[PDB]
Amino acid sequence: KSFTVEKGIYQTSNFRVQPTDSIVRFPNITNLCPFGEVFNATTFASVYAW
Amino acid sequence: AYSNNSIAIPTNFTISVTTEILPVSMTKTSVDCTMYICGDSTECSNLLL
Ligand SMILES: *[C@@H]1O[C@H](CO)[C@@H](O)[C@H](O)[C@H]1NC(C)=O
Ligand SMILES: *[C@@H]1O[C@H](CO)[C@@H](O)[C@H](O)[C@H]1NC(C)=O
Ligand SMILES: *[C@@H]1O[C@H](CO)[C@@H](O)[C@H](O)[C@H]1NC(C)=O
Repeated sequence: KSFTVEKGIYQTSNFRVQPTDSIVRFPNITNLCPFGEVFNATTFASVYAW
Repeated sequence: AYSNNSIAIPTNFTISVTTEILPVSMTKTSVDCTMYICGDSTECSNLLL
């Protein structure tokens, strides 16, 4: 944290190899969850018998 | 056996060698400020700033 460095040997850190690629790996499931079927039911339940 | 006119004078001697151990130095260590706390995370490094 200075613009000038004295003579000696200094321990540095984080030599700035910053990543530039982002990858994603997900399973092979492709079918969509039946949210419409669940939400489209004629009757849901009673609260005491959920 | 103390007395006011009695003395004891040694006749022989022994040559003894003893040992003394004294620590002089310990291990020198260094710690990374960022990689210990927020290891490999730009968001956490920004917060640590
Ligand atoms: C419920 O399902 C029927 C037939 O599958 C469909 O005609 C109806 O539009 C659905 N209801 C809603 C709110 O999407
Ligand atoms: C001390 O020395 C005197 C002689 O000067 C002697 O009479 C006396 O007994 C000695 N003391 C003891 C405790 O022996
Ligand atoms: C001193 O001790 C050594 C070892 O036991 C022995 O050989 C020697 O004779 C002794 N000297 C005297 C004067 O008693």
